[PDB]
Amino acid sequence: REIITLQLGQCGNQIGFEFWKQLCAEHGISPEGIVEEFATDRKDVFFYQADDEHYIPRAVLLDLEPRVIHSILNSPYAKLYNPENIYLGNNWASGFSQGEKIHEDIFDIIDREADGSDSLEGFVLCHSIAGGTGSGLGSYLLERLNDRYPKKLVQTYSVFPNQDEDVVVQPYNSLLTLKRLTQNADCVVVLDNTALNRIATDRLHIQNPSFSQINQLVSTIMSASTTTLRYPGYMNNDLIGLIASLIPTPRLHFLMTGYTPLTTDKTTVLDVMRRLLQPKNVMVSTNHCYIAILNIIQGEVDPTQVHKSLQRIRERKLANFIPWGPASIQVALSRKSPYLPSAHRVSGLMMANHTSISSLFERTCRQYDKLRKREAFLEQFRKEDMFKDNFDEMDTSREIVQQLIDEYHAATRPDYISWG
Amino acid sequence: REIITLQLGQCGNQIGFEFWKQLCAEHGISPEGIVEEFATDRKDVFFYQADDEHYIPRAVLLDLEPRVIHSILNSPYAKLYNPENIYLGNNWASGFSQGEKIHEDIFDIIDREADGSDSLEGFVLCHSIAGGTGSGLGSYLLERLNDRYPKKLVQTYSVFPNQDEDVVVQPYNSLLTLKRLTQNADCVVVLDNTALNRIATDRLHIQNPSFSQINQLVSTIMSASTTTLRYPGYMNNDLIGLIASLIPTPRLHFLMTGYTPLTTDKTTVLDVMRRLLQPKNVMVSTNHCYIAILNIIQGEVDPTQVHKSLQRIRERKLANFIPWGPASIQVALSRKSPYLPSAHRVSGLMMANHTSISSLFERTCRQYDKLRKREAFLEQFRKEDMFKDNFDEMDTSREIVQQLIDEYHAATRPDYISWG
Amino acid sequence: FILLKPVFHCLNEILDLCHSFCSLVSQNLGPLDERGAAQLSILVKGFSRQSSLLFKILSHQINSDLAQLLLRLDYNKYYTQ
Repeated sequence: REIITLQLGQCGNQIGFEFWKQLCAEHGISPEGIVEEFATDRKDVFFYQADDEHYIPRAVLLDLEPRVIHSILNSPYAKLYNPENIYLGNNWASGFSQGEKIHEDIFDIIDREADGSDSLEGFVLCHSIAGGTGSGLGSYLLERLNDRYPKKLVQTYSVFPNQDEDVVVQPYNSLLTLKRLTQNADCVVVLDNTALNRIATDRLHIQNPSFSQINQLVSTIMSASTTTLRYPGYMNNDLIGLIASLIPTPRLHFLMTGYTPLTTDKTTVLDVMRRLLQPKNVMVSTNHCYIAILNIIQGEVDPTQVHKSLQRIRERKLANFIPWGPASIQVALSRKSPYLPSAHRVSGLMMANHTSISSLFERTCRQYDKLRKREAFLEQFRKEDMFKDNFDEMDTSREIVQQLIDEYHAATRPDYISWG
Repeated sequence: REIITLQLGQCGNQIGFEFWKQLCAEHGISPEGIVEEFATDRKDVFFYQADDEHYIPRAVLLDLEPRVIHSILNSPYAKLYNPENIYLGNNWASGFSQGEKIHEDIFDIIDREADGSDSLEGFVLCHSIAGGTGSGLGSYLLERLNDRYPKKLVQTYSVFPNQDEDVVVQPYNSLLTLKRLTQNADCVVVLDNTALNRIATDRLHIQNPSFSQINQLVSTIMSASTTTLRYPGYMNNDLIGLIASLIPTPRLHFLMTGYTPLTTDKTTVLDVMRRLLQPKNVMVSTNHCYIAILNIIQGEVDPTQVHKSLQRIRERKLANFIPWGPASIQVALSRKSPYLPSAHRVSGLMMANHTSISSLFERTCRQYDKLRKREAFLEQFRKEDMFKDNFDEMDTSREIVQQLIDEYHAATRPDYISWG
Repeated sequence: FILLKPVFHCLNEILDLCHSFCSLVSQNLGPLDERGAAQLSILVKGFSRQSSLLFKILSHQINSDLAQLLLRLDYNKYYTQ
């Protein structure tokens, strides 16, 4: 069933903008949405079909206090994305309150697309954690969608912000978003600003314009993560089928990423698997262990060697994991597209459940705890206090995220059969 | 299994460059690495196979304070050697310390090639003793490889520097390198700058540009020493199978070189053997004896005469040796290649274990001992002092090398059955 | 492997007991101990039994069949038990 992408907030809209541009170039689509003359892909999930070959994506662009959405409009791709579905603070509470007044009209925008599609599997949010306007509004909308569509599933390509720690209320904002995401989000794919910046310093000399260039890295991850859906295959021909192996237990639904040729600008499958398993290719910054690993390779891949490759990776034992879960790594294949450069003919990605990300969550909980004892930034703005006089949703989030940390470490323990 | 050559330091990179260029000309390879149109050989071991007949050697080129590696890059053969594996003082301690900080990335470069190969037998180092940047870094890397690859073996084409004795810290540097080499190297093939310079004066009038021309002599030795592996044969179809004959006891693993037509620019096998055993053809500068000798002949060699030649050499009794090991000499054969000049149709080489090299080691130990008493060149640069305050690894190296000297002379003795 | 009777006639019941379990979980979102717990514990033990049995059988020696083992051997999960 077709997927709708709910890109919201300035940062989220930037990355959804480029993701759709990336899939425009990758698929047979021109900047006006027309089928390309030069042009074997299952485009129906991600791109609505118009009568005159206008392949308009099912993007819902939500703007609040718009600045960069005007720049999105004055672009060559404005005709590409025309569902005509754009409807007009740096605090989580301010964003939540601003969303609450316009909830019905944005949800009627949701309804129109849901009705227009033949059918609907999933809501994919280009969400920004502690994103000022993005956060709060995204948490509210996340709480709304699951209620009205209980059967349906929500994925979140959360760009978790770690910039070496400007916004002073970041731990507070991120803490509340994580409570909403932990109980009201079916899946989350975690990304890290510092991790992508460190990769940027590695591959290039770019330091100062980190955001603009890191957007490309995020776009590559996001497209590669869906390529197996976007192109037919033998297995994982649907989102839920892919997602099931990745998330073995509901609480632990946060997924790390990695890409073998970080400098994608022949290599055998044995090489690309091992390259992927070292930490430099990973894009995320007491024993610790994976819960489950999955990998997809797109290229000129020999078939008989893929099984032998997994044999050899078992012999290498480069990925150390002894979790409660029994899920072993599986080597999957997807189709590299035509019309775009084929540099590094074989190129792969991994998506995995790891206990290490608990550390990144605990860092923002640590910042929050210190800030909470100080009460240096309660913000005390009349919006803030009137919305939350008790200031106890912060404590509810603290206990919920602490449960998540304990659950991660319990998954590390041998006895996650018992309650975690 | 395929061999990877770890060429490091300015001098080491120069000789590895020339060696790979020589094997390009010898094999069916162009400066662009494409198979020659004009072109039976085992190119698997030394040359990786690309899909488009790009025969890239498994060269690891390590540069430190690069000057000549830029000259290596601006060469016609730059496309020939493209694994894209080049990663950016005159003191051993400075080189060791500089190596330590970059050890992980260069080792990842090692890993990638070991992985891309179907399999790996050996690490062949174009090492430079007392080579400023080359030494220290080579000793550190030598210490790392054996630990990470305990089963695997390391050979060192050490160009031992004798220039009639500018660097004032040569004995100290060479002393530490030999300690690391004695305990952490499976094999060493020793070459001498004065010896090759003396041969240069012999065969030609070249005196001032010794280094540039001596590179060719070194390259001839290096290529001929591997020809039996590069070209299939009835015997010695593997490096280790050859190495066993040459190194009889683990400590005494330093090997003598010789070449029958030093002026290689018809001769019977009897003739080339009795020429080769003479000291002029030798390329290196109390009773003394060989431990074991081996000869490989490449040319228009009659088969029935080779055993008669070995008989004749046994009567002719040039090589005088009464070691603890029975190994005297065995006549081996390799194939002379096509497309290159066949001048001196029959042309031969010898690898041997000789006790004479103890003299050359003891000469640098003598220089070191005198320098140590004078205490004239401790260097005592803050690098040198902080890295080595005790200055006792010099003494550890002195006792280890003194053990090696005593072991050589004990090998001369009739009773190496007792501990040496 | 449809030709050989045992492997086929055991993988089929591996799938069928999973059908029954899928039905049991499908019944209710509320916790079910109404004899479901009893047959579920029986199910996990039985499925472990037959899964380990077919593991022993897997371990013409075709590359596909023998290589498929190491996916599960990654954890050594059933052998270790």
